[PDB]
Amino acid sequence: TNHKLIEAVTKSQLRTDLPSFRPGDTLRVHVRIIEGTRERIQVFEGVVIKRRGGGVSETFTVRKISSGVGVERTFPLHTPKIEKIEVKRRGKVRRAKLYYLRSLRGKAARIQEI
Amino acid sequence: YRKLGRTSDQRKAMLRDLATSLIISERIETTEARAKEVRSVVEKLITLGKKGDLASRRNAAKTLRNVEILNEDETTQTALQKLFGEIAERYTERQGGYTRILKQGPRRGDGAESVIIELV
Amino acid sequence: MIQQETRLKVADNSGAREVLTIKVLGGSGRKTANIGDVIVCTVKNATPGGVVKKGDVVKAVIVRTKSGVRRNDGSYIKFDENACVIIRDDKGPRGTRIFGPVARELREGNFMKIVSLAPEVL
Amino acid sequence: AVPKRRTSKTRKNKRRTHFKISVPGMTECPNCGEYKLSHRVCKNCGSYNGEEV
Amino acid sequence: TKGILGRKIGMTQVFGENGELIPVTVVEAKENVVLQKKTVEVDGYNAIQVGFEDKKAYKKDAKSNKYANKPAEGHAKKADAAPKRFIREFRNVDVDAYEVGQEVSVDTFVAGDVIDVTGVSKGKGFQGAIKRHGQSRGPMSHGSHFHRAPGSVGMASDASRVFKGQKMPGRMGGNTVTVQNLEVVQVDTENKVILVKGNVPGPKKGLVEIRTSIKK
RNA sequence: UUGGCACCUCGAUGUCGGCUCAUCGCAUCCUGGGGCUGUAGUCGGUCCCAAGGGUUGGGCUGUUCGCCCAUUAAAGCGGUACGCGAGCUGGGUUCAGAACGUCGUGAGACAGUUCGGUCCCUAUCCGUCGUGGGCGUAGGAAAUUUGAGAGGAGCUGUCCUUAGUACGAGAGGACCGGGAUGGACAUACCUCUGGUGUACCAGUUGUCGUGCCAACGGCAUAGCUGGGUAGCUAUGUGUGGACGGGAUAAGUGCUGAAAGCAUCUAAGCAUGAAGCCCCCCUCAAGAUGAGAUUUCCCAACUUCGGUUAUAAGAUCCCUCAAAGAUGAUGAGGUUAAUAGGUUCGAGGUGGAAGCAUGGUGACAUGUGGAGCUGACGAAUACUAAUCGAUCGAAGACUUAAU
Ligand SMILES: [Mg+2]
Ligand SMILES: [Mg+2]
Ligand SMILES: [Mg+2]
Ligand SMILES: [Mg+2]
Ligand SMILES: [Mg+2]
Ligand SMILES: [Mg+2]
Ligand SMILES: [Mg+2]
Ligand SMILES: [Mg+2]
Ligand SMILES: [Mg+2]
Ligand SMILES: [Mg+2]
Ligand SMILES: [Mg+2]
Ligand SMILES: [Mg+2]
Ligand SMILES: [Mg+2]
Ligand SMILES: [Zn+2]
Repeated sequence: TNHKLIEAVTKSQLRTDLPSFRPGDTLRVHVRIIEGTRERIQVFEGVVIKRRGGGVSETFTVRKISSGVGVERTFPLHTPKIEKIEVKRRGKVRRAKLYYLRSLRGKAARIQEI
Repeated sequence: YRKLGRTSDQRKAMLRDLATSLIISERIETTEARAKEVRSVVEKLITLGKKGDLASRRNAAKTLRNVEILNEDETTQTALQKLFGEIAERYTERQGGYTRILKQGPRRGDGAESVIIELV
Repeated sequence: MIQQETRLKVADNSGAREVLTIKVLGGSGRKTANIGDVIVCTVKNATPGGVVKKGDVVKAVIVRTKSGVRRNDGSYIKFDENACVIIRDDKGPRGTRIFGPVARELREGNFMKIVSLAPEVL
Repeated sequence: AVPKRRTSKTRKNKRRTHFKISVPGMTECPNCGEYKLSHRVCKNCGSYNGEEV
Repeated sequence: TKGILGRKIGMTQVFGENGELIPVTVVEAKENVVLQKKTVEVDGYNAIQVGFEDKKAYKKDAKSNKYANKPAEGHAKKADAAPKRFIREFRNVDVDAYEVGQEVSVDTFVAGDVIDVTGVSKGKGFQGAIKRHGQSRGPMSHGSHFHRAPGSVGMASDASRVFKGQKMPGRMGGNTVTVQNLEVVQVDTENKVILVKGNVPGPKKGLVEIRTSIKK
């Protein structure tokens, strides 16, 4: 494992409500956003291009095309800022990291559903 | 890991030659640094032999050199076959520590620390 | 990470298509600018009949970058391109339309009109 | 690049103070009683740790 | 003013109340005992001497620092304590607040305490002027035969020498460093762990000295 | 600076500019403290104190300059062989080629131009940066230390509030005080974002092997390509220059005579700068003035001079890494987890082989988040740290006190 002390101290931080997902899956991430005083949930929907790290330090990256511009949001898996994650679709991919998608668009960028 | 004053390909090749030689003879005289590296390589080969499965044999075949050992019976056995037969059988009940190094002292030519690495 | 000589697309209908960064404002020896930072730029390519012309020295605010930004919660946003919006001294956009997504950090900078105009603020 | 002045015998010999070889780290072999290098097989009798090598 | 000795375990992250990611360093500060109290009367200054981490008792033919030597065993025994690997003096603390042989707990520090962490930085071995002193390289092309060299080390006939404090290649790192105004994020009494916000000097397993911040 | 002089150097003192690294002066560019003002405020002008720190990137030109673009609190001026070529460059200039203009009958020539054109050196001494050994420090040791000294750091912007208040016709708009957040710089560190990751995983081309198939190995930059652990890292993450004290500068005074007045000065007493001495960080008793504290060790011989191996302790040698050029440092050396192996994990990769099933086939699917896996966590004496050896006290004298 990691150092036992590191695991013991950060065990409370981990969230157990999160669903299981893999790179290539389409996720609807419900993010808590504060605009001025007001607080609202804004949904970022995209393909997961990367998952890395372990424990409290684990992160995942979701990619979406907005108005012809690719946008990537990287999130700590156990951040309290994410209200919820929903797996809209499961994608067939042949590798852990989908960096090749960054230079692809349209039909070339399509990922087949499992 | 030790570089052994060789490039990656040369290092890997020499380690294969050393491991096979140790498997064949069961004892070899070499330099201390080479012996310290080879002990890891050989013991991992013994581990594969003890598992005994085809996948392990194929994984061992990647490292072992293709050599022929002539037995007293006059039967010919490959190094891979000796590893997966007699050597694996010997160390079934032993967990690790299949090799030992004995220091012999410096050699005349370059003052290199000569050592004997042997199975057991 | 936008520096001197960095070329940025222009995310507006001001008439400028591509600008080149003359300067990163905000202190002596300041090397790089990211989203929300104001830069001085020259217009290299302009759409014909636009208000802003080629070779005009103008001020712009950075709205998207490939480098992206890190938020306090440890989350990150990165864009496929580096884009800026030509701005007036008041911080209002020279053009009437904003094109493409913009980072929320513009709200912190008080570029409210741009944030309002932008199709998506992320 | 080059020495401005020749090195005197005194200066040279002061420099050679630490230019020396130590005695080998040797102990009497228990089996035969001849000196052997510590942690090495005894060359005379070919024994290490009370066993023939 | 408080002080404790601990070993650096590693770094991790904790999520704050507002969900901000807080980079943290885990320090284990178990087995701290006040070995001696220094006084102005005897020593000329007031300090507590704290020994951290128990070591094995004396044996006849000990060959390592794992086993306490007879001098060390005696010093610890005067405090009625087991021999300790690391011993340090804290001058900041009030001597009266401590008694010899007393255990110093991690709970002495509380969350939100501003602290200064002292440790020996990681060694880097023999290092050139670029990495050791952050000097600029010479040109890599355009005929250059100057890449990672230190540059001119002086002037000419006026001074006919190199001034002391000229920056040259040498051993880098392995230096005592104090990082000031760090914060205690959390104290775990069960695991004897103090969570320090940010990063502290030295390798994992390295000794860290935590003190109440001098500047307040 | 342009010169004058021709005193060291012609058995050689390399010359412009740039690059690298700086270092010093203050006639101060910015920031700090003041006086006067033709000082309303906001801004300025001028002079005094002040060298702590700071004092940006481009276009043109060999350029130094200088002009220009865009900044900045500011874009200071000088010395250091117009600092620095046994540190770098070699564009200009200052060889041999060639050409233009020009001059010369000509060979040729030109602080006129043009194009091209070999920058050597293994560091002896001092100096400097690191890193060991010896001896000393009146017994021999293990730890913890005081700090005489020494080094480091020292910079600033914008915004909000006080306050649309003071001031002002209006326009505009303070001080003082209180907050917030930056630039540049320094330092530690890899949790995060990235980089690298030649004994990690996977895909793939040509060719040659392992008899063939399948599966693998060699070579082709690591063949190439997609990822990537630890470590090392910046562009990444934390932290810092805080708050203060003492004495001062230019100043500003109080009391006050010489000099019945007056007067900051003579006696006396205050106040007063980013500066000085501290405060903060680091080194530090070879500080030969060698300091302090705690603990450990303490016997026999003897020619009575002293010796001795041993004590505490520390090494040799060996397994090593958080350490490292080597020394050194630190973790260990069987009454042992130091390393390797082994077993179980983390992280990485992304679905092994084999077999089965579907397809004419290329392939696909299942078994099965499979298999594999350097450095990271844990456990386990299976292998190696064997057996040994070496060094290392017995505490001088004088005086005073007890
Ligand atoms: Mg440079
Ligand atoms: Mg080169
Ligand atoms: Mg004369
Ligand atoms: Mg001469
Ligand atoms: Mg002056
Ligand atoms: Mg010069
Ligand atoms: Mg020179
Ligand atoms: Mg030239
Ligand atoms: Mg001439
Ligand atoms: Mg890591
Ligand atoms: Mg092949
Ligand atoms: Mg085949
Ligand atoms: Mg060939
Ligand atoms: Zn022998």
